[PDB]
Amino acid sequence: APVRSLNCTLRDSQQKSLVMSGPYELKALHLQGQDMEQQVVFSMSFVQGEESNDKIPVALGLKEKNLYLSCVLKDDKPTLQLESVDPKNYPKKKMEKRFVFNKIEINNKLEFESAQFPNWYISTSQAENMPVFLGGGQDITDFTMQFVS
Ligand SMILES: C[C@H]1CN(C(=O)Cn2cccn2)CCO1
Repeated sequence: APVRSLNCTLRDSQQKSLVMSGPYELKALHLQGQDMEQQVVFSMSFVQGEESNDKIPVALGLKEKNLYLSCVLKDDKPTLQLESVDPKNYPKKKMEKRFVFNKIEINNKLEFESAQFPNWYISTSQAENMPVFLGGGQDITDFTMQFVS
């Protein structure tokens, strides 16, 4: 039947929140109190793909927006982008591979591996207000999820 989706927020293992800074642009920063309304709410879709006990294929769309995180080669490197889609056709169970992350449960945290680019992860910097990026050292790949109404 329809693809199944949950509303959620993500925080990195230094408890940095993710926000839409600019057009098609994600950064991460320490947020608490009133300013937490600025955080991005995801619609996490459970999509078709290779699955195991602790490795579950998802897509990450922005809640009630036709925008998905997407892994594509840019100037010859796997990168993370926000990509616009046809709002009539999404979300769907058979998401294209560039939209698919393997959500991996390791030591009570989550990592989001690119299905398209093995061993490349959704990452943040230790520094405040820096972009969210694909990284596959010195990066944060460990998140926690908060389930939203
Ligand atoms: C969703 C990400 C997209 N960002 C990029 O920098 C993409 N990019 C990397 C190398 C070249 N382009 C900014 C932060 O939010």
